[PDB]
Formats: sequence, C-alpha cells, structure tokens
Amino acid sequence: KAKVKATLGEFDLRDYRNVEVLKRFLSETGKILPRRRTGLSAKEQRILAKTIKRARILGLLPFTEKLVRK
Amino acid sequence: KRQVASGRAYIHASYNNTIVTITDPDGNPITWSSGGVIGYKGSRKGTPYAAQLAALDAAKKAMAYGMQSVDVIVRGTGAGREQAIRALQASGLQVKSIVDDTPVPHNGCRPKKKFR
Amino acid sequence: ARRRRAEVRQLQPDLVYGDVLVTAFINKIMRDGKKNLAARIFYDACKIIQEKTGQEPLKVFKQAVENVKPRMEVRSRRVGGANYQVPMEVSPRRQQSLALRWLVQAANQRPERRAAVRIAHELMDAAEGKGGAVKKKEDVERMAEANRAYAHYRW
RNA sequence: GUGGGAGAGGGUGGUGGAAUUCCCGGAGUAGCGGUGAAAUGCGCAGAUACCGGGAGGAACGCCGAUGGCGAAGGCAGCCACCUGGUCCACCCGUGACGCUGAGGCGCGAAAGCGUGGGGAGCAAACCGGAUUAGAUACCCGGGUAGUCCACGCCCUAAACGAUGCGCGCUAGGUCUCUGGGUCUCCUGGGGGCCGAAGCUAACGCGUUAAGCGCGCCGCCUGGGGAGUACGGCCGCAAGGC
Ligand SMILES: [Mg+2]
Ligand SMILES: [Mg+2]
Ligand SMILES: [Mg+2]
Ligand SMILES: [Mg+2]
Ligand SMILES: [Mg+2]
Ligand SMILES: [Mg+2]
Ligand SMILES: [Mg+2]
Ligand SMILES: [Mg+2]
Ligand SMILES: [Mg+2]
Ligand SMILES: [Mg+2]
Ligand SMILES: [Mg+2]
Ligand SMILES: [Mg+2]
Ligand SMILES: [Mg+2]
Ligand SMILES: [Mg+2]
Ligand SMILES: [Mg+2]
Ligand SMILES: [Mg+2]
Ligand SMILES: [Mg+2]
Ligand SMILES: [Mg+2]
Ligand SMILES: [Mg+2]
Ligand SMILES: [Mg+2]
Ligand SMILES: [Mg+2]
Ligand SMILES: [Mg+2]
Ligand SMILES: [Mg+2]
Ligand SMILES: [Mg+2]
Ligand SMILES: [Mg+2]
Ligand SMILES: [Mg+2]
Ligand SMILES: [Mg+2]
Ligand SMILES: [Mg+2]
Ligand SMILES: [Mg+2]
Ligand SMILES: [Mg+2]
Ligand SMILES: [Mg+2]
Ligand SMILES: [Mg+2]
Ligand SMILES: [Mg+2]
Ligand SMILES: [Mg+2]
Ligand SMILES: [Mg+2]
Ligand SMILES: [Mg+2]
Ligand SMILES: [Mg+2]
Ligand SMILES: [Mg+2]
Ligand SMILES: [Mg+2]
Ligand SMILES: [Mg+2]
Ligand SMILES: [Mg+2]
Ligand SMILES: [Mg+2]
Ligand SMILES: [Mg+2]
Ligand SMILES: [Mg+2]
Ligand SMILES: [Mg+2]
Ligand SMILES: [Mg+2]
Ligand SMILES: [Mg+2]
Ligand SMILES: [Mg+2]
Ligand SMILES: [Mg+2]
Ligand SMILES: [Mg+2]
Ligand SMILES: [Mg+2]
Ligand SMILES: [Mg+2]
Ligand SMILES: [Mg+2]
Ligand SMILES: [Mg+2]
Ligand SMILES: [Mg+2]
Ligand SMILES: [Mg+2]
Ligand SMILES: [Mg+2]
Ligand SMILES: [Mg+2]
Ligand SMILES: [Mg+2]
Ligand SMILES: [Mg+2]
Ligand SMILES: [Mg+2]
Ligand SMILES: [Mg+2]
Ligand SMILES: [Mg+2]
Ligand SMILES: [Mg+2]
Ligand SMILES: [Mg+2]
Ligand SMILES: [Mg+2]
Ligand SMILES: [Mg+2]
Ligand SMILES: [Mg+2]
Ligand SMILES: [Mg+2]
Ligand SMILES: [Mg+2]
Ligand SMILES: [Mg+2]
Ligand SMILES: [Mg+2]
Ligand SMILES: [Mg+2]
Ligand SMILES: [Mg+2]
Ligand SMILES: [Mg+2]
Ligand SMILES: [Mg+2]
Ligand SMILES: [Mg+2]
Ligand SMILES: [Mg+2]
Ligand SMILES: [Mg+2]
Repeated sequence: KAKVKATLGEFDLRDYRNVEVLKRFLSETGKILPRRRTGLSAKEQRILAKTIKRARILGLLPFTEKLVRK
Repeated sequence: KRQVASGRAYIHASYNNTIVTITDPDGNPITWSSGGVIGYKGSRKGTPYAAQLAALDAAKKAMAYGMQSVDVIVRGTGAGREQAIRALQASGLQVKSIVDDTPVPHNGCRPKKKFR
Repeated sequence: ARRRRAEVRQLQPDLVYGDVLVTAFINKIMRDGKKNLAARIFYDACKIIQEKTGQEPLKVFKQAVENVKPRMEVRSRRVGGANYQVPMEVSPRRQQSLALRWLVQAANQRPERRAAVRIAHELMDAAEGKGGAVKKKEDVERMAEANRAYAHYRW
C-alpha cells in the first residue's frame, strides 16, 4: 500500500485548519495513523500529532469514529 | 401495535452473556431478548448458541411489529458476537449495515483489579 | 494409532449375497470364533424375513442398517475442570460399526427364543423405523441437539 | 558574547473530547450480574440493554517509539503566561576564573501524619458469598480510610545501570533522536546493539568501560544475634539517621 506523504503535495504540517489534508492522516476511526502508514519522519510525526489535536478542538477533526464493517 | 418496519438492532456481547435490543430508527427500543430470556441460566448464556437463539428471539419479536430492515450495532468482545450477527442475517430481517461501536475510554477510570 | 492411519480391514465378500456389509454383520453375530454358527443364524434369519414378508432380505438388511446410522453423537473433552458432552458429526465409517453393533445387541435383548428369529424380527422392525436398535440411534442424536450449546468445542 | 535548535524539564491559570457512576425524561420486559461451576448482590418501587438531557470527579486512547526531558525522585489531551537545564555554528570577549567535596542547605516515588476541602472509579481494614480438611487467602458481591486539591509534616525504597563525580587516552561496525555541513556521506551532542586491544572467578564489560591513568568524596573487612539494645539528634505520631 501507499503512504500518505507519498501521495500528497507540498503541505503545511503546522496549519491546523487545513482539513482536506489533515483528514487524510486519520484512519477509518479518528485515530492518528502510525509512522508506518504516514511515511513521516520522527520530527514530522510529532508536529502532525499536535496539529491534529488542535484541529480536533476546533471541531474540524473527529476524536473517534464508528467502524462500518464486521 | 406500532408498525415501525425499519430500525436498529444493538448486540451487547460480553463474556458472560449476549443480549439484543431492537429499536426504532430514533433509538427507542421495541423488543429485546438475551441468553437468559431464552431458557439458559448459568454460564450457558455466554455461549454462541445462546447468542444465536437470543438474536432470533428478538428478531421474531420484531416481526410482530412488522420490521423488515435492520441496522446492526455491535458493542463488546464476547463469544457469539459474530454468531449473533450471523443469526440476524439469516433471521429474515434484511441487514442494512453493521457497525462496531464498542465504547473504549481515553484512559479515564481506574479499572477493577480483574482488568489490570 | 500414534504413528500411522491404521488402515481399515477389507472383509471378504459374502458367499451368498456377495456383499461385504453382510459378512461384517455376520462377524458381529459371531461369538467365540464360531463363524459357521453365526452364518447359519443370519441366513436362517433371511428365510424368516423373506417368508413372513414378501420382500428381498438383502434390501431389508440394508434399509434396516440405514435407519440405525446416527448422523451425530456426543463425546467428552476435558475443559476447565470437569469435562463436557460435546456434539459432533459421525464419520461414515463409524456409522457402519455403530449401526451394526446396535442391531445385534438390540436383537439379543428381544423376547424371542431362537437366535435367527430375533435377528429377522429386529431387522424388520428396524427397517420400519421401530425396534430396539433405532431407539439407541434416536436417543444418541438426542444427546447432540441437547448439548448443542457446546458446538463451539468441536475439536 | 552572538546567532540558531529540540524536548511528557518545572510552576500557574484556562480548556477539550472519550469513558465510569449518579439524577431527569423517553421507549421497553424478566431478568441482569458473576464463576471452573456457583452463590451473596441487584431487579415488578420496572433493573439490564437503547435514545435524549444534566451533574460531578478522576485519568489522558490513537500519536507512542526498542523515542524524548530532568541531578535524582520523576515527567504524556490542548492552549496561554512565568521559568530551568541543555546542544550546535561563529572563534568574538575574559585569561586557570578549575576538579572533587567531610559538615551545612535544598529536592526527594509510594505509603503514612495534621488541618480544611473533595469524593466518579478503584480499594487496606471490614461485611458478606464461594472454595476448602480448614480459608484469618487466592475467585465473587459490597465497602471505610485512602487514592485527588490546598497548606504543613514525614526522608524511607529492588530511590537499580544493584555500576559515585570530573578529565585525558585506547580498532571498528550497525540501528537511532537532535543539531551543523561543501547533504553516497562528513561532522558534533544524546539513546541502543554487536564487537579490537585489554580487563573479569565466571557471566559479562568494551570511546555511554567493568580497559589504561590521575584527582577527590562515600563505603567494605565471615554468618546468626541485628539494622536489634543503649545513648544522642530529628518527628505530632508512625518512625527515621
Ligand atoms: Mg453467565
Ligand atoms: Mg484505561
Ligand atoms: Mg489510578
Ligand atoms: Mg487509568
Ligand atoms: Mg487483563
Ligand atoms: Mg468491562
Ligand atoms: Mg483492555
Ligand atoms: Mg484484554
Ligand atoms: Mg493494566
Ligand atoms: Mg489489559
Ligand atoms: Mg483433575
Ligand atoms: Mg475432568
Ligand atoms: Mg465427566
Ligand atoms: Mg459433562
Ligand atoms: Mg559577535
Ligand atoms: Mg511540560
Ligand atoms: Mg507543566
Ligand atoms: Mg499544566
Ligand atoms: Mg429511567
Ligand atoms: Mg432471582
Ligand atoms: Mg450488582
Ligand atoms: Mg449495590
Ligand atoms: Mg425485588
Ligand atoms: Mg430479591
Ligand atoms: Mg446517557
Ligand atoms: Mg456528585
Ligand atoms: Mg483504552
Ligand atoms: Mg490503551
Ligand atoms: Mg503506547
Ligand atoms: Mg500510551
Ligand atoms: Mg523511556
Ligand atoms: Mg537524558
Ligand atoms: Mg524509574
Ligand atoms: Mg527555555
Ligand atoms: Mg580568541
Ligand atoms: Mg589578552
Ligand atoms: Mg597568572
Ligand atoms: Mg552534602
Ligand atoms: Mg547554605
Ligand atoms: Mg517523599
Ligand atoms: Mg503520598
Ligand atoms: Mg491526608
Ligand atoms: Mg468496586
Ligand atoms: Mg474486593
Ligand atoms: Mg485442600
Ligand atoms: Mg497513586
Ligand atoms: Mg526507580
Ligand atoms: Mg552487593
Ligand atoms: Mg543501596
Ligand atoms: Mg570523558
Ligand atoms: Mg542535515
Ligand atoms: Mg554517540
Ligand atoms: Mg551486529
Ligand atoms: Mg550475535
Ligand atoms: Mg554476528
Ligand atoms: Mg579478547
Ligand atoms: Mg573469559
Ligand atoms: Mg564468552
Ligand atoms: Mg556488549
Ligand atoms: Mg577519543
Ligand atoms: Mg572513563
Ligand atoms: Mg553505613
Ligand atoms: Mg560476628
Ligand atoms: Mg543463615
Ligand atoms: Mg542474612
Ligand atoms: Mg537466616
Ligand atoms: Mg532469623
Ligand atoms: Mg544483619
Ligand atoms: Mg537479617
Ligand atoms: Mg530476626
Ligand atoms: Mg556484625
Ligand atoms: Mg528499618
Ligand atoms: Mg551507649
Ligand atoms: Mg532511640
Ligand atoms: Mg519528641
Ligand atoms: Mg500505633
Ligand atoms: Mg505497628
Ligand atoms: Mg521500618
Ligand atoms: Mg523500629
């Protein structure tokens, strides 16, 4: 499978308000994908985690979701 | 005596029992069943067979109110979690969708010694 | 059988009917290795079934054996302390030995005085769905579908 | 000094969603719960399961790491303010201003003490139910102190790398966090794994030394008696040195 950084443009990892790209980092649930799946570096991942959590408080990213399967 | 004809079926599966509630589309229940509602008494409630007959009993109970379509909601890890869904599919109630909504905390309340 | 599969014994085809199921049934009748006596029982029991009934004893023998074959049975399995009666299917080979053994055992529980009388009468009742052997079969399938709650311990 | 950096380092205020419990309403019957089986428990004054509203307390899922920070204890939602340590580049300034450190002074997980709050979940003691030969236990149902906050005590620990601090020297390989660079790589500062020489009773250690040297502090000198007795200092007490 592809990684998220691999299929994406040049984006601001620090902009908490850009949902279209930030949504691509959550999973089927609201969970923040691991580095195995985001292709991010050690430092980039630390920044993403913090920006996603910021967007979650503005109401733009979901804290958790429901899985439609099983 | 209601004629709802479409609604939700919540499967609550724990290791000691499986119990099924069938509600109208805005969540108010209609009928329900469990491993204890059918004959079983002890540890046999948390068996997959009990889960089967439980789902099926609540299914036939919802037929009386005229249900056809069902949106399945599943909570918990337990034996006969899958066995109860498979019963609901075969029950005749058309299964619209299936969602696992098991509530997991964000690590807030200290668990009983059993769960640490 | 810890090493191998323990291949099945291939019995001799029957001298009269040329059927292997007959011989196998004859052998269950045999006691103390008197196969000559056990055959004369079965064959004289074929005269009984073919006179008192205008049908072919071969087909009744098979039709009887079929009605005693159990499709499920229960076994025990040690789980968390005391064990459980676990329902599971019956191998087509085991349906052979069980139906045959039951027919012979049932017939010797019978009131009739002479041996061949009891065999024939049992076979007839068994082929009609009654008699002592079909009881042991209908009672076993009752163990399963009663302990159906342990169908997840299949093994 | 200058210019940059990463970080659950600390303190204060604020704030977000998930979950548990409780209350209100709706809908809805006969059980739920729990175990190896059970029973005590709860449920017709309507529980369990389900939808909605509210209250309150505690802890932060994923990210999360074999990761990072701190002298140690220890430190994880998010935001803001106050603040400590530390690393790198420049080769600018001072001109041996250094190292260690008996005593002193401060910090010091958890449990425990005092005063006043708080109290959802958990839970010593305790009340029950089981198991058992017995059960002063493991398993189950309850439950008080306590766990949380403020202020003041207490000073213990497998407080562990069971490895005191600083400096110099002595093959490399590989994974990694974070800087700088002419950016297959080089070069620092951390965190790991193999391993040269060497050391070690052995296991093992090996540029993060348990190698080679030097400086300084602490400490050991067979087991039991015993971390006891006595004396002293500290403590409200428990008790500590
Ligand atoms: Mg049970
Ligand atoms: Mg938790
Ligand atoms: Mg806790
Ligand atoms: Mg917790
Ligand atoms: Mg556990
Ligand atoms: Mg649970
Ligand atoms: Mg868990
Ligand atoms: Mg688990
Ligand atoms: Mg745990
Ligand atoms: Mg666990
Ligand atoms: Mg035993
Ligand atoms: Mg046993
Ligand atoms: Mg037994
Ligand atoms: Mg048994
Ligand atoms: Mg300058
Ligand atoms: Mg901090
Ligand atoms: Mg802080
Ligand atoms: Mg804070
Ligand atoms: Mg109510
Ligand atoms: Mg009762
Ligand atoms: Mg209860
Ligand atoms: Mg209670
Ligand atoms: Mg009552
Ligand atoms: Mg009662
Ligand atoms: Mg609610
Ligand atoms: Mg309250
Ligand atoms: Mg969790
Ligand atoms: Mg977790
Ligand atoms: Mg983790
Ligand atoms: Mg974690
Ligand atoms: Mg760590
Ligand atoms: Mg460090
Ligand atoms: Mg530690
Ligand atoms: Mg700072
Ligand atoms: Mg100069
Ligand atoms: Mg000068
Ligand atoms: Mg001079
Ligand atoms: Mg000192
Ligand atoms: Mg002083
Ligand atoms: Mg302390
Ligand atoms: Mg404490
Ligand atoms: Mg107190
Ligand atoms: Mg409790
Ligand atoms: Mg308890
Ligand atoms: Mg005993
Ligand atoms: Mg604690
Ligand atoms: Mg420690
Ligand atoms: Mg020692
Ligand atoms: Mg020590
Ligand atoms: Mg050095
Ligand atoms: Mg670089
Ligand atoms: Mg290094
Ligand atoms: Mg290697
Ligand atoms: Mg090796
Ligand atoms: Mg090797
Ligand atoms: Mg060597
Ligand atoms: Mg050696
Ligand atoms: Mg060696
Ligand atoms: Mg080594
Ligand atoms: Mg060197
Ligand atoms: Mg050294
Ligand atoms: Mg000493
Ligand atoms: Mg001595
Ligand atoms: Mg001794
Ligand atoms: Mg000793
Ligand atoms: Mg001793
Ligand atoms: Mg002693
Ligand atoms: Mg001693
Ligand atoms: Mg001692
Ligand atoms: Mg002693
Ligand atoms: Mg001594
Ligand atoms: Mg002591
Ligand atoms: Mg003295
Ligand atoms: Mg004293
Ligand atoms: Mg005093
Ligand atoms: Mg006392
Ligand atoms: Mg005491
Ligand atoms: Mg003591
Ligand atoms: Mg003492």
